[PDB]
Formats: sequence, structure tokens, C-alpha cells
Amino acid sequence: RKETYSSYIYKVLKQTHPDTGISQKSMSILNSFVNDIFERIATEASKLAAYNKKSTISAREIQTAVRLILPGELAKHAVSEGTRAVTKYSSST
Amino acid sequence: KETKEVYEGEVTELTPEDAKTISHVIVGLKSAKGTKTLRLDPTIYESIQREKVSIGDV
Amino acid sequence: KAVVIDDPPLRQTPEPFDEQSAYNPQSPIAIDFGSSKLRAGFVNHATPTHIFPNALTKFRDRKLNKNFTFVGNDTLLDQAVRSQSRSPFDGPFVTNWNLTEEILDYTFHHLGVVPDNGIPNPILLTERLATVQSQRTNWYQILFETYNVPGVTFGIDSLFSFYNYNPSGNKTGLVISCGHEDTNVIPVVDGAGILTDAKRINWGGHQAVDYLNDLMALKYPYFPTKMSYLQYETMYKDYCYVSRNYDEDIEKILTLENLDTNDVVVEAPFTERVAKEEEEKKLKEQQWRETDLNGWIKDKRLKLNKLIKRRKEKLKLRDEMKDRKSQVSQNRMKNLASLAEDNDEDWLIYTDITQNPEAFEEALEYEYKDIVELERLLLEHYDWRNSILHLFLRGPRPHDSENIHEQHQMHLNVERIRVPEVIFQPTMGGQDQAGICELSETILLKKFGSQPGKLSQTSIDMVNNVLITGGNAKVPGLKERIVKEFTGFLPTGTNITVNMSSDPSLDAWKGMAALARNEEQYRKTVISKKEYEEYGPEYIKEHKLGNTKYFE
Amino acid sequence: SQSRSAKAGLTFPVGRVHRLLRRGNYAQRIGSGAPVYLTAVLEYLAAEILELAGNAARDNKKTRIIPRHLQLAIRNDDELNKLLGNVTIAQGGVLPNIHQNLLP
Amino acid sequence: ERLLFLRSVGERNEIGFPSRFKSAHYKKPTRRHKSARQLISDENKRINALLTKANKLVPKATYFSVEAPPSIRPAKKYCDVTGLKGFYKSPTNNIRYHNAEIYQLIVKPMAPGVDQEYLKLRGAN
Repeated sequence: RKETYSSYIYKVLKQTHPDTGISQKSMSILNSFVNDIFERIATEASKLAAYNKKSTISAREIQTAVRLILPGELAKHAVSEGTRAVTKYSSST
Repeated sequence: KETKEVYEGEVTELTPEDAKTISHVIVGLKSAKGTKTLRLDPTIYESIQREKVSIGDV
Repeated sequence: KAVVIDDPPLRQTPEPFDEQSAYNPQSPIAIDFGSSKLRAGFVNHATPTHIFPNALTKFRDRKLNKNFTFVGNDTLLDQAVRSQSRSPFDGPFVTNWNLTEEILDYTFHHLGVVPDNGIPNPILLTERLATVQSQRTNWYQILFETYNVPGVTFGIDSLFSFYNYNPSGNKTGLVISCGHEDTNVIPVVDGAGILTDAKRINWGGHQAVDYLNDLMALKYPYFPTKMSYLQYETMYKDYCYVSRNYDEDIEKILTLENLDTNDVVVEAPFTERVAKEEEEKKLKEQQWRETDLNGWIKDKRLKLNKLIKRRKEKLKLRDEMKDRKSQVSQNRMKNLASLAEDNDEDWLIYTDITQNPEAFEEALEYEYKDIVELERLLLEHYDWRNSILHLFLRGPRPHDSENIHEQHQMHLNVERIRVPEVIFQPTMGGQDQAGICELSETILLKKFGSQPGKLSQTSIDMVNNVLITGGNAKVPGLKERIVKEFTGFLPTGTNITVNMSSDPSLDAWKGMAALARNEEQYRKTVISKKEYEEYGPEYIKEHKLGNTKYFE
Repeated sequence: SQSRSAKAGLTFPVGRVHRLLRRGNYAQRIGSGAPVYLTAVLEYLAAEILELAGNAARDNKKTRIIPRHLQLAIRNDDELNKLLGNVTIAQGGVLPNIHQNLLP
Repeated sequence: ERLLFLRSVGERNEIGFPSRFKSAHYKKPTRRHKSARQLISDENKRINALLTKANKLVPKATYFSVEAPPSIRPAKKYCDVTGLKGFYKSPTNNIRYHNAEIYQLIVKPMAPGVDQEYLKLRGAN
């Protein structure tokens, strides 16, 4: 069960460019890019958790790490979309 | 010689009662100088229902 | 001219105390434990003899190494001892009772009381509506243990003021009280407060001043001076009023003719051939300017207008290139991929498709110099009134950024009516509660056996005797707004009477004095020592001026 | 019942990144908003890259996504190049740039 | 003189441990601080305990029945910056603004962490 992100980026490509296909080398580009971003953001969040005598990683540390990693317009759009997703998930009532 | 009598304002209550034929309709009207309730004919209730009048219209 | 605000001036004369000769150990003594002020005085007077803020400092002297204690008006003597004053309250409740015990000792000393094994006088005390059991337990404990008082009664200050203005004790009316930390609506039937129908809004003067402070902090983020709580209290007391109709006043609050009269400005306190050809061209231009100044000035104005249009087009192009989602960026990407997917002219096109961030700035500087030369040739031969933001900060006058006095100015245009509106619309302050008029409407039109459309006799008597009390009723325009709303939702021809005293902050103590002077109905409210020893601290005395039991 | 990705309105998985965060020994305690925040950030980044890649692939008038289009989308964009100014690309090429004086 | 007048006032207000204005039995107790947030907590937990005891009755006037219910009419929307009538709401940070120049000069270029206390005044953060 070798695990990869192929199906998910296949659909989010399919909701905006329906008549377009992906090559396998390109498929690997997006897979490696997603894994690299995940690794960078997660190790920065762990470093910031170890900053403050804190043994728990929560959403605030990842928000600070996103504001640290990304450039500014990407950062403000990422925290806007992530905050909307968190408020969608939390108000599941 | 004629006379003109007008009720106008915002609807605050629209409660009809039957006996499947409606007997009378109590309509409450509201303006800036106060409020006033009325009794109404079933034909005027049909005319109200034709105009798609709900609570909060003028 | 902008008025200058500062701290309020300090008191000079210290607080005096009454003579011990006039004290008698049988008269009752009334104490109004308020969140903002303390009101105490003997029963036989009409006004209280001691009014001071509810505050306490633990003063520390570096030289004498002694912990001092300044209470109330004695804290209004130094700036340092004013700034470090602490209240026993935390929100609508009392947390630390040592401060209250010290303050009670201070006010017992200042009343000229000579005691023996505690205070012999019975006390009159106020309490919050539907108070927590811990509060009355602690009050019973501290009174009946540390002070040996024979009699205690508890009541709400709103009902005390209602009894002051209706001394018969059996009238029917509606009470609206705007306190320091909350606002209550209590209906009264036959002199007895119907506490199963009272309502409370979590908003008071304290939240209003904090709201004004937050609005001023958000409005001027680069203000160089830090403002205190007392300064914001003075701005709230001086230039805030209730609008007659808030729904239409905000549409015309920022017009130019309205801002001429309804704007307040507040000042913070502070302490060779080419050279020959150029000379010939200059001489010809001077001869043309001396010969036909009008035509040369018109041509120079046309050239300046063309230069300004070219500069505006260049700035529009520079702004359009900055948008990644614009069609210009898509055309740039199409040309770039056209040089990356599939001659001297195509070579010049590839040279012309290069990024020019600093070249555009240099060309803009050259165009600005050309426009300056065109303006100089026109001389030789952006309005702030359309800016809502400029009217919002700096009012109807032009603004100088270099002025040191204008750097400390503060304008109050929308905040004069926005701050007092929260008691009518509590959602603006963040409380999901109904307003004053909504609660009064659902009390009068759907309770006490009143169907919507006709009023019972109890509701008619309630409408005919509306009383407004509380310390936060000092805001102008409140009574007219409540009268307008009340005649808005009531049936026509209903008589509306709204009563407000001259000082609505001292009617509660006058209610205590009027109840204590009336001997007959006094004894229904007093709680003896034997009563507390028999039924314990879990005991509620049901009477017409106080709290009721929690259950049925 | 139903997954947390539809509960938060996302297409990327949430339990998968929760698992990958769990035994990735970043910390011994992990909150509940952490995978949904990471999931939304990855959503936005993949969607932006796929938008620019599809625009470059259409710009080539060619119906698939080839890594030359990925290189064009990465280097044409300003802050995507700033984020990816370190990573070398597979089979991507080099954007056409000639210095001005070499043109005669 | 300012460093002596305060002392002169302080000696005029002597409060001692054997207090004249107090009973013979001080027995000065020790209590926890018990701030205003947990008084509500232990009060409604005591009320819930009494109600669950009674279920295995009806309240009359408690601290939570006195509280005003939410209104039934829709609430007015106002601009978060100027306080005027709020026509539009930004899709990125959910800030209601009045017109175009307010948006372009405040809502777009605002620093990230300033919209939260803009939304805190109406309790929407």
C-alpha cells in the first residue's frame, strides 16, 4: 500500500480545468512539493512548540509557522482560508 | 357627497379563525403614532391573500 | 479651537468627620454599597453626609517603612495615590472582603460612632438583583460576626428609589435603572417588585467608557500619548448624547453642513552651439510670452494637461501590471510562453518584454520633471471634501501633518451617538440580548394578562408610572427617546408618563431614609441576630422591597 | 459515519495528515485544529499551483501538464519563485532571458 | 511638603488590630480569592445539583432566569471602521465596510492581526 496524494490533486485540478491531464513526472512534482511543504511547516511548528515549554501542538503554532514560512500575500490568504476551514469544522452543530 | 376612510401601516398580527370557512380575521396595524387592531371581512381576507401579504409588510 | 482635556483636578481639603456628641446608638444607619460610589449617612438627614468613590490604596513610604491606608476622598490627593486605587468589586460581584471590611471601618470612623463590642446601630444595605448565595452568605457572616449588628435588611436600589418617589408603598409602575455595571427593567405591581419578570442587560457606564477607549485606540493607531481612564470618562460625560432617531442620523452625520456644528475636537496635554541654440530658444520664448501671454499660457496649459494625461496613463499601466489576475499579466504570460513554446523585430520584442521596475520609476520622475517644467511655463506666460475618511478623522478642516498641535488632536463625530446607543441595541457591544425598548414592549404587551392589542388595567397603570433612575441616566436625550419608542409601540391615546429626578444617583439613599423614617413597614424587613442563629445563613426574607427565594 | 474532510469542507484528507503528524515525533501532544489547518493550507497551495500550471499548459496550446509548464508557472510568478528559490526542478528547462547589450 | 502632608493625613486615620469599631471576636478567617468567573460556575453547578436531586423543583428567580433573552427582530449591520451603515462585507477577513475608499485604504492593506479586535467590539472573533 504505497501511499501518495494522486487522487486529491486530481480532483482539485478537475474542478477548474476539466479537459486537462497530468504527466507522471509532473505527478511526482506535485507529490514531492506537498511533502516538502508538510515537512517544513511541521518542523517549524514543532520548533515553535519547543520554544515555549509547551508539549502540545495546536492551531495557533501552525498559524504562526504559516506566517513565518510563506511570503506575505500567500500568508494572508492561507491564514484566511485556514481560519474559514477551522470555523467550519468547529461549528459542527 | 362621499367620504374616504383609510387604514394604513405595518402589519403586526394576522390571525384568522374558521367556523373550513373563515369567520373573521383580526389584523393589527402599526404606525409611528401608535397601533390599532381591526376586525375584517372574509372577502377582504381573500383580497389580502391575493396580494401575498405576510407579517411585517406595509 | 480644540478644547484641552486632562486628569480631573485633585481635592485640596481632606475628608472631615462628624462629631461624636451627636451620635446616638439607637438611630439606624444607611449604607449604599455601590460599584462606583459609596453613599452613607444617618437616617434623620435627607441627604447622605459621606459620598466618596469605592477605592483603597495600600500606600508604602520608602522612608518611614510603614504601610498606610487611604480610602475614598483621601485617595483624591496625589496623582500616584489616585492611579493605584483598587476597588473591592470585580464585575458585578465582590471578591475580596478584607478591602470591604477596611472600607467599612473607615466609614464607621468618619461617622463619629463610639461603639462597644461592635456597632449597635442596625444597618440598611443594598444588593444586586438575584444575587449569588455566596454573596449573601459572606455579607451575613461579616456583619453578624465582625460588627455585632442587631438588624439587617437587604433590597435593590431601584426599588428603594421607587419607594422614595412613591412613599405610599402600594403603587404600580415600571422601573428602569441604568447602573454602573448593568441595566435592569423591573415591573412593580401594588408596591411589590415582580422579580419573576425582571430582566437584566450586561451593560453599564464602565463598559461604555471601555467601548469609547477601544474606539479611540482603533481610530488613531499612531497616537503618541497614552490616555487614562479618567480622561475618557470626562469625554464620555461631556460630549455624548442619545439621538432622537439613530436609524437616520447616521446617514447625515458626516455631511459637511452637519459637521460644522456637531464636531468636537479634543486636545491631548503635552509640553557652445547647443548652448547658443538654447539661449536663442529662451529669447524667442520670452519674446512670445511678452508678445502673446494668453496664447502661450493656453499652449503651456494644454501641454501640461497632455503631460498629466500621459502620467495618469502610465500610472494606470503600472497599477494594472501589478495585478496577477489582470488581463495584462495574462497577455505578458502569453508573450513569454510565445517566446518559450514555438529576426530583428522579434529580437526587439524580446528586448522590450523585460522587467522595468526601476526604469518605470525613472521615467515617472522624468515625466514629473516635464510636468513641473510645463507648470513653470504656464506660470511664466484629490479634494478632501469628497473623502469620507478624511471627514471621519480630521473633520471639515484641512489637515497639516507637520503641526505639532494637530498631531495630538482627537475628533468626536460619530462616537457622540454611537456610545450611548448600546443600551438600545446590545448587539453592537457584543451582547446577544434584547434592548431596553424590546424588553419593555414584551413586558407591557404580552404579560400580566394583556393580549397584544388591548391593555389590561395593570399594564395601563404600569405605563402611567414609568420611572427612570440610576447614575447612567445623566445622558441627555434619554427620556425623549424612551417616550418616542413607548408611543411607537403602544395603542393610540394611551397616556405615557415618564419621571426622572434632577439627580438620579442619590434617590436610592433617599429611599433607605424614607423606609427607615416609616416605622410601620420597617419591621417587615429587619433580620435579627436570633433569626440568623436559628435559620442559618441560608435564609431569604420575603418582602416588597427585596429579593425572593430561588424556587417555588 | 462521514469523514472530517467533508465536515470542514475540504478534499484533502484530515485523518491521514493527523496520522502523519502523530508518529512523525514532532511533539507528544497534538490538538484537533492542527490537521484541519494544515489541510486547508495544503489545499490553497496545491490549488494555486494547479491554476498557474493549467494556465501555462493552455498557453502552450497543448492538452496535458508537462513539467515545462510547471517551470513556467513557478518562475513567472513572483512569490512562488520566492518560496521555491531553492528547489531544482526535474525536466523543466530555463526561462528565456537575454541581456540587453548582446542584442546588437 | 508633599512628602509630609500625606504622612500627616496618614496619622489622622489610625486603624489598629484591636479595633475600636469591631467586635471582641475577630477570628480573622482565610478564604480563597474566588474571582467572578467561577462564582457563576459554582452557582449553576449548585443549581444543577439541586435540580437533579429534585428530579430523582421549578426555579423562580435565579441569576440565569433574570438574563435577557436574544431579540426576535433582525439586527442592524454597521461598518466596522467608520460606524456608518455597512453595505458590503469583505470575503477575506469578514469586515463590513461602507464604500470603496474605506475598503481600498483600510480593509485591503491592513496588518494581519488587526481585524480580530475590529471584530472583538461586536464579539465576532
